[PDB]
Amino acid sequence: NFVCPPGQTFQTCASSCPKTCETRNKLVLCDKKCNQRCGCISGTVLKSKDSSECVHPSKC
Repeated sequence: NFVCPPGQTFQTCASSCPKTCETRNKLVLCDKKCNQRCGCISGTVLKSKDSSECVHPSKC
């Protein structure tokens, strides 16, 4: 099995280079690689450098 934390969803293509309020540029965890793990909602960003809940750029 494989489950995220709150604010993040499973994605087939999502590198271990997570997006946060710092980035906000990608509408996926990251894009330089396709890792089949979890990753923020498509529109959010992992609050901080390594939080556990993804917020939108509009909130950030």
